[PDB]
Amino acid sequence: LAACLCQAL
Repeated sequence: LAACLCQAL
């Protein structure tokens, strides 16, 4: 989840 948020942004 953390990486999803980071990459999405």
